Amino acid sequence: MIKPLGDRVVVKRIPQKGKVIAVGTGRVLENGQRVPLEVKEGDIVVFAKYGGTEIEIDGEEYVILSERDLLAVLQ
Amino acid sequence: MIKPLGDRVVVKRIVLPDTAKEKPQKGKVIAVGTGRVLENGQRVPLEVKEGDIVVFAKYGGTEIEIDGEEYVILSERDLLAVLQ
Amino acid sequence: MIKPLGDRVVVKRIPQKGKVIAVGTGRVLENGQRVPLEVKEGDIVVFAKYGGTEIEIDGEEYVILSERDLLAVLQ
Amino acid sequence: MIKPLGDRVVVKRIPQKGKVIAVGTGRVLENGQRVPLEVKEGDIVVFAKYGGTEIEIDGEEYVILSERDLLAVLQ
Amino acid sequence: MIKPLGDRVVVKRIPQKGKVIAVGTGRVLENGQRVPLEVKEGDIVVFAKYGGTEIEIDGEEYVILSERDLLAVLQ
Amino acid sequence: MIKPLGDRVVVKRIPQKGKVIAVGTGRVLENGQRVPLEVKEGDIVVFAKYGGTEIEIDGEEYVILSERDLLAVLQ
Amino acid sequence: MIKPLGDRVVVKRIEEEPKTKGGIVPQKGKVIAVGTGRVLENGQRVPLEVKEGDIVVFAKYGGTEIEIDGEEYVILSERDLLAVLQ
Repeated sequence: MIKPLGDRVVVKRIPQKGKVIAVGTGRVLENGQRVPLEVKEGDIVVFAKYGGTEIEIDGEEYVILSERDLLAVLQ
Repeated sequence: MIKPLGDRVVVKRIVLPDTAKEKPQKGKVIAVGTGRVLENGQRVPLEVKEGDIVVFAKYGGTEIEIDGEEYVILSERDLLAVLQ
Repeated sequence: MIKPLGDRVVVKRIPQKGKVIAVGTGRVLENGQRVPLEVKEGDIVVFAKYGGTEIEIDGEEYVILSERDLLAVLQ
Repeated sequence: MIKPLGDRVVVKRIPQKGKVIAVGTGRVLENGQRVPLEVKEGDIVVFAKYGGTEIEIDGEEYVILSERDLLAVLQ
Repeated sequence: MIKPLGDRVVVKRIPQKGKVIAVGTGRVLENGQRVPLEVKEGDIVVFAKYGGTEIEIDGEEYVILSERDLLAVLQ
Repeated sequence: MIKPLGDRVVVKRIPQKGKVIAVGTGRVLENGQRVPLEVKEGDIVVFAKYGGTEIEIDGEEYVILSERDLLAVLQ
Repeated sequence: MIKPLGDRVVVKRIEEEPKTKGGIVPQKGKVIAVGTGRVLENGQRVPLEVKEGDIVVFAKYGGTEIEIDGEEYVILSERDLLAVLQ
């Protein structure tokens, strides 16, 4: 469906709480290695207010966020 | 036709409140660059390919018109996600 | 409960004093290595006033702070 | 004639279109490696409006631009 | 007592003059390497006015400071 | 006379044109390597207008420019 | 006396010569102390390119003013030193 690029994730909104519905491939380091995102689909994350980009698709609103904007996972 | 350089791509873009347009953009990738080069000489290829439908920051990238057709050159960092 | 992401920790507030209750996995370096946080659960850390993110859950308050915001440990 | 220095090129004007007439030796990396420019002479490049340094030589108008300002090659 | 974290030090006040009474583990480089502080306990340092964090403990006042805020050592 | 430091050169003015009369030792890379300046004494270089630092000494005027400010060589 | 830390130097400023058009109409300074230099990501420490005695030219307004014993000095970073006058 939605494939976030790089070090990003797609979350359905609910400090902010959102449900991780899609995760990117993560950040690339200078040595070429690709660091995997630290959150998986399903996870409820807390992110910075006003952080990320709002994106409406099929009446559904999501928020694309960068891993660095993800504060914690609520579990 | 239009060969994007480096870490870029070329996409063909795709009552109520008027501010209902200040939302994201969808485009079709029609050309992709060679991507970014790292301090160790390695070249990281773009993550998108021709055909992909990407979403990108509104007002982002550069508008270029050729033969009456409009295209948008965007850096890989401006591509939010691919819609598939 | 609250899993801090990356180079962060979760503290219970007590300059600001707080008790560390959860610690992230630490910062990732360009060479791929992961640097552990320099604090552990139980530690009483000192952080900059107005620093961090206030989060509330079930009436309890917590502060999500990143390592760079941790000035010192009182021990 | 004009010899662009480093990660630069000289282009005769025509978003801006210009024709590459001279290329530099390219950018130097922190590992001493030198990355050649991605365009060659004769190439028609597109570059950021108001970007680069305008230089007139013998009633002629060129623009000295650095590779990071070259968006694409029109071919 | 007060354990400075990372690239910091705790000085007791006397541009500002203070006595280093505790030093941190220093800054971590992108290759993992850890750079020790360039001052040691006892050093009288000159530091940026309004720089660092004031912390009082048992009627005593201290200043937590980053290595970058330490101008020089008076000796 | 005037020894440019690091990644710099000293030119005598004439987009600005100037004759390179003194060259610095160049930029030091994170790997310890020292990349030499691309220009040499004698070279007429072209640099942005308002760029560089104007220095007067014994009535004679000069300009100190860092390598990143040297756009190209005229020859 | 003063030991600059890191990539710094302590210079005593020098007042420029007065201009006279009948009446009397960038900085210079003497390096008096130099730090150990900048450190690189590979651990290496790059020595400062100036030494004590050197007269250096530096950005006007650049640096930190520190008075010490009625004497004024300027604490500067190596990157702020344009050139040596010799």
